[PDB]
Amino acid sequence: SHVRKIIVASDAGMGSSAMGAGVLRKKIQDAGLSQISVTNSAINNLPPDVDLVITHRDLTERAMRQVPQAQHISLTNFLDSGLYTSLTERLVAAQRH
Repeated sequence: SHVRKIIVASDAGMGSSAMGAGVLRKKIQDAGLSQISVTNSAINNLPPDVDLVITHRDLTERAMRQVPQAQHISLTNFLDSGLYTSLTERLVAAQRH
């Protein structure tokens, strides 16, 4: 049971989800974590095997519901680089640990 799956979800999963996914994905690849996979999809579609779910706070309630047993991270803004940076550092820390 290793956390390696990160998926971003949204209302339609065809807008903000695309950018969130790309940035996170790039950082993960840069960190040499080829073992971690990144994809995006609509909220209505989230595999129960997902370990990490990243969505906008306005829809985090929904994702939690589908899988309240999963780990959810809430965002505030689409380009909130500060939050993205913090989250990335954290995941890296959790990866080693």
